[PDB]
Amino acid sequence: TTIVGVKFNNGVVIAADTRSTQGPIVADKNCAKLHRISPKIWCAAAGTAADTEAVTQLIGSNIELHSLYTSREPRVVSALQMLKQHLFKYQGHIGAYLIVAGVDPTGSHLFSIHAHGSTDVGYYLSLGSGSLAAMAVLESHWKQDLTKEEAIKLASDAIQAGIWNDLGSGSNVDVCVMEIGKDAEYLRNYLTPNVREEKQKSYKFPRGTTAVLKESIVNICDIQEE
Amino acid sequence: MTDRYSFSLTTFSPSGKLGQIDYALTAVKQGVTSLGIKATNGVVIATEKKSSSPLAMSETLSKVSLLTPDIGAVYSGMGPDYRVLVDKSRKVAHTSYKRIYGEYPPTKLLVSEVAKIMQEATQSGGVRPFGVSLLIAGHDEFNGFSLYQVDPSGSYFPWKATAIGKGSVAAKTFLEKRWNDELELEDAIHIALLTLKESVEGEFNGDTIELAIIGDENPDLLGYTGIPTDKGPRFRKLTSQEINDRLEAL
Amino acid sequence: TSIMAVTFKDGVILGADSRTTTGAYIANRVTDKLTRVHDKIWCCRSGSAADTQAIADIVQYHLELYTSQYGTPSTETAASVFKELCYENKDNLTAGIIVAGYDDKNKGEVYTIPLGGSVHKLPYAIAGSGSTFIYGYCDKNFRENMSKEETVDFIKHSLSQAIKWDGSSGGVIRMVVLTAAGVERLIFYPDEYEQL
Amino acid sequence: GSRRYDSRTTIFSPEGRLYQVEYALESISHAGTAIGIMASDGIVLAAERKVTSTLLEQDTSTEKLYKLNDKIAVAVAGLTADAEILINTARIHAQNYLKTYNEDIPVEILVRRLSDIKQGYTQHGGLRPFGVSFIYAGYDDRYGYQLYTSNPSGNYTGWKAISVGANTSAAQTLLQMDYKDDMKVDDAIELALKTLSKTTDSSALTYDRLEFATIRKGANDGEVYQKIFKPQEIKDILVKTGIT
Amino acid sequence: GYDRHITIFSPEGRLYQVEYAFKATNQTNINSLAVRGKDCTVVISQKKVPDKLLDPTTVSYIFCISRTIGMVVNGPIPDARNAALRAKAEAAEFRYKYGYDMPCDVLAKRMANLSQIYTQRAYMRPLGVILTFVSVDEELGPSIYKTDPAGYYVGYKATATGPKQQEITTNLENHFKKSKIDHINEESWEKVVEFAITHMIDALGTEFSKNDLEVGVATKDKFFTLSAENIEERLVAIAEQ
Amino acid sequence: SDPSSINGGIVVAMTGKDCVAIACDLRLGSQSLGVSNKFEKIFHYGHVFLGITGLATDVTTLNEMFRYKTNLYKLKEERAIEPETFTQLVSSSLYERRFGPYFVGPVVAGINSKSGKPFIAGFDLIGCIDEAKDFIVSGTASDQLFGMCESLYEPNLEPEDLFETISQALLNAADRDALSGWGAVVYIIKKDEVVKRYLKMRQD
Amino acid sequence: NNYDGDTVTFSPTGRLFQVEYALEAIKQGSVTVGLRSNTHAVLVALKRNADELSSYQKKIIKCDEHMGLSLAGLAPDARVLSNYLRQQCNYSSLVFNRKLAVERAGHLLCDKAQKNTQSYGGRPYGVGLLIIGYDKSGAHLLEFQPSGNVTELYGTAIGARSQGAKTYLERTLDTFIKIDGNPDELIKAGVEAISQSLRDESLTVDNLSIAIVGKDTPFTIYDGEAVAKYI
Amino acid sequence: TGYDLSNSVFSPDGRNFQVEYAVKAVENGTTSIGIKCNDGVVFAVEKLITSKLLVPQKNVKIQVVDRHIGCVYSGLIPDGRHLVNRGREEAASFKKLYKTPIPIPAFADRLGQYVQAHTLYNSVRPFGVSTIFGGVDKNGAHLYMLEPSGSYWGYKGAATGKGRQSAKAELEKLVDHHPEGLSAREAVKQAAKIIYLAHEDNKEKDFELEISWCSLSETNGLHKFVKGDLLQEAIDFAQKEIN
Ligand SMILES: *C[C@@](C)(O)[C@](*)(O)[C@H](Cc1ccccc1)NC(=O)[C@H](Cc1ccc(OC)cc1)NC(=O)[C@H](C)NC(=O)CN1CCOCC1
Ligand SMILES: *C[C@@](C)(O)[C@](*)(O)[C@H](Cc1ccccc1)NC(=O)[C@H](Cc1ccc(OC)cc1)NC(=O)[C@H](C)NC(=O)CN1CCOCC1
Ligand SMILES: [Cl-]
Ligand SMILES: [Mg+2]
Ligand SMILES: [Mg+2]
Ligand SMILES: [Mg+2]
Ligand SMILES: [Mg+2]
Repeated sequence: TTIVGVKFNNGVVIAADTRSTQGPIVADKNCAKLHRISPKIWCAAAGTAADTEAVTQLIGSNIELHSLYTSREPRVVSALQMLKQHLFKYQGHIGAYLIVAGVDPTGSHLFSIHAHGSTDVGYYLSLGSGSLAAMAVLESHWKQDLTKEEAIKLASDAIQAGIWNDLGSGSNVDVCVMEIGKDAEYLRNYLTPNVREEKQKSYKFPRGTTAVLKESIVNICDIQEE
Repeated sequence: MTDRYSFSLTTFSPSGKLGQIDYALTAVKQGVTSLGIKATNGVVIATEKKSSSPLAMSETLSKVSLLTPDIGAVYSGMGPDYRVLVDKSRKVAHTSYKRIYGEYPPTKLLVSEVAKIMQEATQSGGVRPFGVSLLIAGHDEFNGFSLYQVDPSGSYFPWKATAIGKGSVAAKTFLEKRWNDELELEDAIHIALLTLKESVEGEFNGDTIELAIIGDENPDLLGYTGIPTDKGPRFRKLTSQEINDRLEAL
Repeated sequence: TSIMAVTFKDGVILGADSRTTTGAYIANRVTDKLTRVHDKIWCCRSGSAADTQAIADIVQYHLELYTSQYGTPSTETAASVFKELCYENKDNLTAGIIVAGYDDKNKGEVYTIPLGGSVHKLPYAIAGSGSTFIYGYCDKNFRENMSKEETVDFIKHSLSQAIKWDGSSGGVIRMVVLTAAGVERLIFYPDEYEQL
Repeated sequence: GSRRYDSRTTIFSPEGRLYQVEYALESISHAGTAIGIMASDGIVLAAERKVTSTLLEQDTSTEKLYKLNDKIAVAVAGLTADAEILINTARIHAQNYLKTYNEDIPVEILVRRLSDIKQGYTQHGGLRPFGVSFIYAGYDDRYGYQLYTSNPSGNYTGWKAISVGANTSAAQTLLQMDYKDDMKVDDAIELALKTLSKTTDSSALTYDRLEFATIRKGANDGEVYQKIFKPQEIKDILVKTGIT
Repeated sequence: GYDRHITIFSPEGRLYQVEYAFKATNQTNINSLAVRGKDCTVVISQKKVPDKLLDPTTVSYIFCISRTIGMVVNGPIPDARNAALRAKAEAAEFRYKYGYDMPCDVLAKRMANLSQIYTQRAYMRPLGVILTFVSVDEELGPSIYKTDPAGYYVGYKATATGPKQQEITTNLENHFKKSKIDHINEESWEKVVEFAITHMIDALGTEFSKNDLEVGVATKDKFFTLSAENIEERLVAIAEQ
Repeated sequence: SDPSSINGGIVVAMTGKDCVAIACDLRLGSQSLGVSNKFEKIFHYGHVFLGITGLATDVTTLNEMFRYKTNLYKLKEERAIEPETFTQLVSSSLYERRFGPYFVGPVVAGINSKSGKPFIAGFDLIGCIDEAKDFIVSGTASDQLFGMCESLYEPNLEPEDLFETISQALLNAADRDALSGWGAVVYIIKKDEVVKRYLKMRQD
Repeated sequence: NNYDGDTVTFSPTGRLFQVEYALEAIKQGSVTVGLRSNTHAVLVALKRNADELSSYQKKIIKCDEHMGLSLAGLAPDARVLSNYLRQQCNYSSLVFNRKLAVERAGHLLCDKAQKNTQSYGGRPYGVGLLIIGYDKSGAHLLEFQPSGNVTELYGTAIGARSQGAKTYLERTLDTFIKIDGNPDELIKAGVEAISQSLRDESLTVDNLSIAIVGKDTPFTIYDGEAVAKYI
Repeated sequence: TGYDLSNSVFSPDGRNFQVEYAVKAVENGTTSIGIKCNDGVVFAVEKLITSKLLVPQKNVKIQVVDRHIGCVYSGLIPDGRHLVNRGREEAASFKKLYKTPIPIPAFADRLGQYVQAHTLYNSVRPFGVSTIFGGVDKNGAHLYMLEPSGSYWGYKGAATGKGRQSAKAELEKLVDHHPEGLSAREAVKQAAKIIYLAHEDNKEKDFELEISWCSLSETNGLHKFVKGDLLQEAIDFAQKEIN
């Protein structure tokens, strides 16, 4: 996985690739690794896929209930605090590595969190197997006082470094932009640089090619009347 | 320092009455009037903001509460009992449903869970029943719009329109005359505002009335764009200004 | 990591490098290892990043609750709360923590809590992987009752050397100054400290 | 201490009765009448609603008749909320049995377990009993069509035809008069409605006051179907028998 | 009438133990008042030290719950201190779990929910106290939220509690009818404290020495109480205008 | 020792034009010994189809568990569970056994009865959802199935073409795996008819 | 009256009636006496019978080699409290290699009895005890009442008509306190003290129970023809 | 009525009658006092000599908590012991976690919350003692008195039990006639006088005096009993002033 977070002038942007793997096999070519915790708090996920999905759904659920209870819009530091305490309790066995970002009444925020429960703050971050390829790009091109357009460019470039150079990462680039004063915009398949070329041949078989022993109609309906 | 009240405080009397439930219903009668009206393309729920002091900021006391993005509740009776029920209803919607199925519960099933909580307070050891009746309005994909009343017993009933509290007998009669199965949501809001004027003594404006709707999806209230199938909450609380605009054509 | 806390005439100063490692990879090069547990009680963290955070968050909570009920806790009290957590959970933690604070009564104090959860009150303390390389230097160059500028220089030169020789230490040198005047955060970049 | 306020819900009277059970039965006697009638080719369940208002949404309403599984239904007389606790328990017991044995639960076994729960609240725990009586209608491949009732005592018995709730004395006399063993479902439907029509405390029996259901082995090809009657279907069946 | 001994309903739908808990509220015969400035929230309370043997510095009904939140209690001190300890624990736990300071209104809701439980569960009595929480919240600005033994709570522009609450309340209502604003339009907290003392003097009809009052002030990022001598500095300025 | 390859088996699902297909093999063995030639791995709860590969005791147990849960769902909701909702229920249920998991590779297939949209999903043993537009594979010959599907598949196939494509994917994958085969079943699923066909395949 | 239903209810004058009723079981109990010198401590107890065919109920229980007690009131409650004392003496030995001070023993009994006077469900102990022992600060006599009050004394008595023996010991104070290095004279003085509480009955061979502990004397109980000497 | 039959029930006045009845048990007890001095506190108590048979000096009523806190009480003696035992557990858990010995105001609230907890439920009875306690901490000397309700305040001097009114009048005179302060050795003597003056109200039986103190100068901030020559010097002073 390659996931990144980049801080800019009026917000934060996160990005991710869309590959999931099972051993050396690609299980899914277009997963969504950008998880919504609350409307303006999103995180990019790396590590054990089920753990990242479960941990963001649980903390998102509890953040929603907290937001209702307090009549306040949720803060990134609350998502972070709940994630760190949960992950720490499970001593690394819940293998979620997350870049946690968002905007709230306090401002814009960017954090990373590891499976064992340690957290970091930064202006730019990367996690996953492609984090070194991504961090090379971020360390070469990042500057302070970035615009929104410059930050999306940098973040997607950093993911692309992961896509091309890391065998753990591939397919597409997803982005989410969280700007102060505005709705968060989730850009599903922002880049699509790996469309499969036209096949040379169609493998559609002549009807009757496959030998059949028996047929029957399956009853899917409820028990009938009359 | 132990809870030794492991026996029921609500029991059957010789006549077959459950006194504590009856007495809870009496507390609901003393409560401020609230009502709900179901339209074809929406539901409205409404009540009076009876402020205790005029120094109180009545904006901070929310009698009409979001439970899920498509479900809302209002009450009559004891406000503190309502507030903790709203907390539990919100929570049970996640624990018993959203965390299992990945989607918010349909109205009747969330009603069923609140009903359960209220029934348990009617039979468990060392507790009294809740001194509220709820009106729960909501929408879900396969049932459409619905409106339910929940009583201290845990019983719930679906309504086309109803009212609870102080002036409910008169308000229910007013609604029997005005309700039909072709009402548009604006007509239901207009009827809700008319019905509620009968039960209010003093000032009658957007600062003394609390009113919410279950209507169309509000994408501008969602907080994010980029997911086609997430279209926004159907629950909307009308503002002070929005209510006053509808009181001038009244 | 390279961390130290040094008492001086007007109070105490804490210093740290900014490197976080994941094997040989530097996960964070601008880490803040000096963390506030009370207004004028701070700690330096070494060992597991997750463990020391979890501990520091609990201590911050305990001392905020102490404050509400009993007023301002002493530096010794803060060290006692760190120790209790480190000692009782010694099988499950890898935490080497230095606690430093300023009272008006006791002036500057330094307590070090190594792996086993023992406590040791000292005039100055050093810890972390990089501290091995400066035991000789620090012993030879530390005096009591130094000035603020002298203590800043002592720490800058000490962590300079720890950083030079330890691959697990690096980045910037951060310091926190604790006196009656208040709380002063300092930073020193490689281009200043390397050429010393 | 707390002893002072304990009503002692699970004691005998000097006569050897259970106060709370007797008083719960008194509560049930004021609830809407429910009738069960068993024929050779099916079962009828019919129940009278107590809360008439023109404004009650009736087509999305369910206060009397509940599905327990595909082969077993119940009609309720008493506190509806109490009944829903027990109904959900019975639904779970049915599915546990199916999970364990890969066979649908025999009707008596489900009835016995629900009745055993009710009994427990009369002997231990110091809680009030459930203020509910059930009529169970169901089919299994051992005994075919079956009707049972249970009440707050946790006693259950089986019946050819039975009523619970209000005016059961009047209703049971009328059923005893016109019931015969060779009777069919279509005749039993008519019997159920006539019996309600005479025992009701309302001026007239109309579609909006009724819930109605059948369990027939009258499905396509030797299987069993539960039909919970929609409002229009009850209205038609009220004309077809000449009560409207 | 055992419906009067525990928190079960009477035939008229009432909870007598809750109502009698409200009467314990006035057992101390102290009046409290809270108002909001632009930048601040001030709370004042009468201080009565009848016995000469008491250490007057330990006689207080104002509590620092957290750095940002103050609480004044109207009711007997043991119940007040029970409420104060709980609110302190809750505010600290909130900070640990959610990573930010518990807002005044959320603590008020939490303590109100706890009070609700005592009105529903038989084994617990209600606390015979009314709790006025004050702060300058980072989202909401100057804030006053008040809790009672029914589990009721609400926000206030200003409020007063005690035996003579109605006199103070109408005095304040009458001020805000004139000014037509939600708060005391005043830059410094010192002048808002002076306002609060001034309007309590008028409403109660009694003058105050430095030892007759207890004062708490909430600003952005701290709540603190005034010493007798900071109050004397307040009382002097009122007398000179 | 490795529980995911004691018994053997495979499941594949594909979407076509207004249809889905789901197929499985029939073998159940104990390592080298083939025991049963009739062990089906595809179940249905109303109109939602579930294929399960892996440890056969967990296949059976999970079928019984989802029959239980969907029966109760239907009683409370008064409607049949849809594939998108059932997919979430599978995921929840697998993840609640996170540290003592069911050793299975579930596959969901069906058509949403309201929207008419064909739907397939796959999972790992702890509930990570793989919602794919084209196909889902699972079992001991999953590598082989991935290869067949990735080359043979094309979008918008008609039911009777999709049948040939999915059957050839299954048959040829199974023949390169020692623990899969011994018979196969293919369900072709349209909005309101479902045809089930047993394939003639090599019996070694 | 309305305030005597349980131990958790004060009367309007601040009394605990269930504790006062427990105290009443002691006054119905057969008499027992305790007294001490600087070197020995003695317990004398009048044992009571059911009728002439019966045994005379045992009134004296050893707690350790250096400590034991006499009872008046409910015997099973004395058995519970003496077992607790046996355990506490035993704990002091195994853990600290320390014979338990008689003062600490009294404090432990007080606190154990107190818990039953403040909580619902339980009842007060219905027994009074006289504890004697020889520890590191010499000989000791304690009086335990089930209110929880424990009192250190030169001598005392409890049970029916105990005021006689108690007056005698109040007069005799200056004589018996001096009986150092002389066990048989201290016992005699206790046997004469107990005799001031007799009416109609007098001290026979199977009626009398004596126990002694002191400087080089383990706590030992004399019953039957081993008390004939003192009649 | 019946409002007074069960702890934790509010009467229609807003009173807990069972607590008020616990106060009667306190008012029935022997007199105990505390006096705050320059750098310390003094505690004294009247011990009634029921009989010649009570061993003098041997039924000690004042109790130490930790090493720096004294506690005396009037009422049901076992209830006071229970409260001190809890006080000791609270002081130990504080020192265990925070290292420093428990401050006196902190200790006072620990007892306060525990006594108040016994007014919250009908399954328990309130404490039938008022407890005077205090000592020296890092902030100086502190004296407290704690009633059956859980109410406590800081005191210049305090008294409770049967002779409280007499003692309260005597303490008020010390406060008025020593405004700049009272020394520790003065307070020991004055404590003796006040107990002797307060004994007029319990005058049937003769009594035994018991005193203790914590003082920064005289005891190094630790709690010690007043014994031997200093106790006799204080008794002599008291005997002189009643005659
Ligand atoms: C680049 C990559 C593929 O590693 C990135 O981190 C993926 C992030 C991701 C996040 C959300 C949704 C989908 C994908 N991670 C994966 O694709 C993981 C990689 C992984 C495999 C195994 C382990 O083992 C400790 C860790 C990470 N893939 C999975 O989780 C797949 C779907 N499931 C399994 O491999 C089976 N699991 C492995 C872990 O132990 C339980 C069984
Ligand atoms: C010298 C140095 C840099 O190691 C110093 O001690 C760091 C202190 C620090 C870092 C960040 C914030 C605050 C304080 N420590 C680290 O950088 C640690 C080194 C370390 C790792 C693991 C253990 O385990 C006993 C001890 C020390 N780095 C981390 O903790 C990083 C973030 N996490 C991991 O490397 C993952 N670990 C690997 C080993 O197994 C547990 C999970
Ligand atoms: Cl809460
Ligand atoms: Mg280096
Ligand atoms: Mg209560
Ligand atoms: Mg094969
Ligand atoms: Mg073969």
